[PDB]
Amino acid sequence: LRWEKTQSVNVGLDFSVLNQALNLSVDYYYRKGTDLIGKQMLPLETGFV
Amino acid sequence: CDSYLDIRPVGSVIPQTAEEYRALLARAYLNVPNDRGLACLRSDEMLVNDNEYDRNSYGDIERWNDVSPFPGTSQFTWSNFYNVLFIANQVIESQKEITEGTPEVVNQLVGEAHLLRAYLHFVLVNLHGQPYTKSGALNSKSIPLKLDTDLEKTLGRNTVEEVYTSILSDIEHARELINKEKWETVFSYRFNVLSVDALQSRVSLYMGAWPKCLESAEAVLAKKSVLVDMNETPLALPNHFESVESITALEQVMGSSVNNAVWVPATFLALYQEGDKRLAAYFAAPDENGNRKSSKGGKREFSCTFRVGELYLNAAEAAANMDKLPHARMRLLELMRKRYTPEAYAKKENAVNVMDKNALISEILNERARELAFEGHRWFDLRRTTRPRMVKVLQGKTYILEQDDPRYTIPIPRDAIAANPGL
Repeated sequence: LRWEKTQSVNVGLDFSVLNQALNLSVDYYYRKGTDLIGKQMLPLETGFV
Repeated sequence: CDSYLDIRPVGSVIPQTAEEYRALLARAYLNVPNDRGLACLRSDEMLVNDNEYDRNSYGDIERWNDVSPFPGTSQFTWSNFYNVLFIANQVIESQKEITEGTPEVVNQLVGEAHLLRAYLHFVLVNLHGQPYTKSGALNSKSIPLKLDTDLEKTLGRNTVEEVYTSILSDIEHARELINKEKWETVFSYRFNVLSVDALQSRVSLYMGAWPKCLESAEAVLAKKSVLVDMNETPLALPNHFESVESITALEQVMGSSVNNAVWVPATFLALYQEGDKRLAAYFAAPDENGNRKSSKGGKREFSCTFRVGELYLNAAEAAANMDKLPHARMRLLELMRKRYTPEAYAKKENAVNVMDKNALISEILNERARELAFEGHRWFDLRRTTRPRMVKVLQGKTYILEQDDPRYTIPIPRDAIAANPGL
């Protein structure tokens, strides 16, 4: 038993023009979470269904 | 701040004490599958009833209808085997984590777990694996070996040689750990010191290692040899757990349903001689076709995994298989003396003394069939020795199981394959 992995990437842009007259901040992210804890139908070779 | 990461939750029972691990192992002992009787259903010693609601369950097992069984046919309990194996492996893995128990008690707990694992793998590989003595079977994948408590792993089938190597290794592990010579009668299902030797003798008999089989049978026979003299008591069953013959009263081979749904065919009963106490003690009075219901099982008090009667025959067969006919004829005729009337025992003694090794081996096998009837010792003893062709006439049809049939091995149950496709 362990924690649940989340492999994430993030690409972001920070822009600011005309003495902060207009600031933009974009962030595209992708987070793939694995090893999530949940009920699984196990093979019967372990002691449990 | 915090302390060490040693905190136990307080909502359930987490086994830590030797008492709690013994409770867990007792629960494991409870669920030992009664699949040896279901396997012997495929032999010549059982006959399902001619009525419905009982043919649908055991008929396809009786007729070796592996390829297209009835949807409602009785299934082999693949899940219970590996549940008991999981608990055995948990007890094995928690050796140094068992508290509040003396070294001897913990050592015996771990030895009992080792022997339970070896016994479960043995019966499983004899159910769903090719016989060890069969040529070309030592490298055939039979069953997966449950040697840990892992949950995120898919087990693959091991070859018969690997399974038997594991069984022998666990027998050796249990030999140096079990330290209880005798258990209480109520607690007699637990493995004793003699249980290791009895299991070793059976494993070596099934493997074909006659010297080790005879050595183990003689080792257990030096301490427990007293049989049930049924000429004195014509109604005493050695299968009973109260008997002095019992060594481990663990497995109730015949369940209530299986016992209630089978007869004993007259063809099998013809193997008994005229004067034989087993003929009347084991079974009931004949019927229209001569079929008898068996009073040797079906209820929990007829629980027996090992006993002296089986070890006498093990020693006899091992001696007869290495040109030791004196020894075989000595160990044999010591069982018939306790099972036959004095009038027929003299004829039996003369007959035994006037055979060579092959006829003596056949007689020993017939004595095994008679003595261990309805004790889960027929299908496997058929697989061990000769794999003989068997003809069975049922419902007006005939079913023929050829010699060295591929149907001598029961296929892995459908639920096991559904959960684990690579099986």
